[PDB]
Amino acid sequence: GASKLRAVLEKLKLSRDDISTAAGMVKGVVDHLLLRLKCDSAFRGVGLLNEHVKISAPNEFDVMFKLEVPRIQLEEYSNTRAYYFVKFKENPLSQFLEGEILSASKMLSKFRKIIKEEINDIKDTDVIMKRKGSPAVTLLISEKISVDITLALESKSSWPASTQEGLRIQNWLSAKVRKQLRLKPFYLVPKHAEETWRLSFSHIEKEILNNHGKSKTCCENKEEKCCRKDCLKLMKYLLEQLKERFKDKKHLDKFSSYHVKTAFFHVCTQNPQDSQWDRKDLGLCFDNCVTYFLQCLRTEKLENYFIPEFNLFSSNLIDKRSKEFLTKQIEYERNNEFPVFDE
Ligand SMILES: Cn1ccc(-c2ccc(Cl)c(CNc3nc4[nH]c(Cc5ccccc5)cc(=O)n4n3)c2)n1
Ligand SMILES: [Zn+2]
Repeated sequence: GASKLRAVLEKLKLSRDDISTAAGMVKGVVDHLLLRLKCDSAFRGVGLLNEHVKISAPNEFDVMFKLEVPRIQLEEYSNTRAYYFVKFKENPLSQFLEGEILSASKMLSKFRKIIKEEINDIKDTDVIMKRKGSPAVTLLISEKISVDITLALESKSSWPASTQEGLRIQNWLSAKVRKQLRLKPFYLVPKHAEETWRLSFSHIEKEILNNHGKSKTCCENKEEKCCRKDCLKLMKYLLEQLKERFKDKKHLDKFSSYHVKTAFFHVCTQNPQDSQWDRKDLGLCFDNCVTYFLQCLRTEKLENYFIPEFNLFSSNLIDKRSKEFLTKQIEYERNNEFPVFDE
């Protein structure tokens, strides 16, 4: 229970601090790519959004480039609630226009082109490009260190209608904090469902996790140490280890860490009191996460945290057979003190 889990977490800490010069190298490579991209006309206002994608793989990094687009006209695609076309009312991005719709594909292509020419331009460190919508471009710094650069439109207008009932943090973080978060911009990233774009709130997880308690002083002193971050880390690591166990099969290909995050923040809404995440109760709180996740698999309901009407576990998205397979795997694990945490 709690002791075994804390040992898993200390192991993860020793793994992650594998000389964190990888962070400095990716910082440099990204600062160079941005330095070149801001020269081109189609990419004048590009920037960093603010970052690890895997806990078991401290060499796999993830970075997002924002590109502000004012006076943007969003058109929902076929009742999806999640995908949109980008339109306009001269234009800097006139190069990517196809009719009135803004082509993700043309945009991504000029992006990749600029980045390929500039990685060849750097004759100091070894950087290789691989092409496979999101992630947009994946790069390899010198060996084993991989960086996934994504491109996003940024809109500083109010969030689209589909998110109205979403971000249900009022009982936990507060109504005040929900309102101030919704005043932050929102993002769009290429993703096929068609030149459809998809809503993106990757900047909100950081905001919530850095200020995560109902008490403003949570995790700021000895008496108020909670285990929320640790439970999220263990849920990410649980899914990652199961996916590694079946990497040669497709059984789990359709589950991702964002299913884990969605379920975790639902449990945070369910369990708003800091008293329900006491550090001492790690084993219990984690069990709370697992059970909830299991319940979502069995009921085939996992609402997206921002667009509640979009079901991430809909039968039209993930197979019932995959959902039962992961159900059985997770249940075995919880019944056996999670041996998968051991490689
Ligand atoms: C990566 N993928 C692949 C498909 C989608 C996707 C599918 C449907 C919708 Cl409706 C959306 C809407 N957009 C969206 N949903 C999330 N969920 C979190 C996870 C999270 C939850 C709660 C608090 C913080 C973070 C991260 C994130 O960045 N987003 N972005 C995104 N996403
Ligand atoms: Zn805390």
